[PDB]
Amino acid sequence: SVASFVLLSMVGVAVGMCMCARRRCITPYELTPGATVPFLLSLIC
Amino acid sequence: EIEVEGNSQLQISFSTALASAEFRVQVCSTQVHCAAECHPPKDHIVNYPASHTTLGVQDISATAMSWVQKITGGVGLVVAVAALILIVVLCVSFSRH
Amino acid sequence: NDCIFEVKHEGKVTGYACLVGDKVMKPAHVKGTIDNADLAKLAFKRSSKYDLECAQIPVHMKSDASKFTHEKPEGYYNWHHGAVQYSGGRFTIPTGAGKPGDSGRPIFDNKGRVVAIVLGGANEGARTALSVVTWNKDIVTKITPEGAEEW
Repeated sequence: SVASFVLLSMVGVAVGMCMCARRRCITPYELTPGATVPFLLSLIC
Repeated sequence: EIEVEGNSQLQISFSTALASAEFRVQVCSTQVHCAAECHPPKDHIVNYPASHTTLGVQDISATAMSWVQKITGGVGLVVAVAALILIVVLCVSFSRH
Repeated sequence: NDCIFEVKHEGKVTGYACLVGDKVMKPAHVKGTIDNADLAKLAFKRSSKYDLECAQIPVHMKSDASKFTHEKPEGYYNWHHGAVQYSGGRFTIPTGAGKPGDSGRPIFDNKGRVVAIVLGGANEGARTALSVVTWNKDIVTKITPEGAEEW
């Protein structure tokens, strides 16, 4: 039980960090009036 | 104690509770590392106390603990990827002003 | 010119929000809601590093959106409170031209294109520089003249 809980907690932490990194990367681009974004970042998101 | 002469082989009997018996034996201050996979007995109940000590919390698990290592390594790799991405994004945001 | 919207927290105007390109934005440091009920109900994206809240303009305001441009040469730009001098990579006006409470005012070029939105200013000597946000075509950047007071 504790091992499964720890693994799930680590997975959730990784997901949260990835979402936070994605939001921080996307924020500068959703505030520029030009609708410009690199295609690589679009594939990432 | 054993009686030894020349170049030969000697037989010893041992008992353990470990699924994977990895131990060392000293004979005349010479050490040998023995390793084996042990199988559970088929007789459920016996009339004599166990000759081996119980296994604790450190000398635990079997040789097929590599599943634990693999799962820990995979989850740690995922966590490391997430942390590396977060570090890169934070460094970019800190450098940018 | 149709880049003017009221924001109220006590019932008075506290800041300004506008229509540019394909999006609405307002400074996030101004308390209150948009006067237009159509715009205040939208879902806004909010960033504190640039102090801004933004959303997408509905279709029916395609005629209301103003033009924008990233290129910004040296010289004079125009806004509601007279004109501003952009030089040395920095917007300035002379001392005391701005007063607190006027934040949200965009800065326009000679063609009427928005190039910056003021958030504050700080006075050195006889001239006061402006802490605003502007945009490389890529990202929204903020210029602060070694610290400035909020409007």
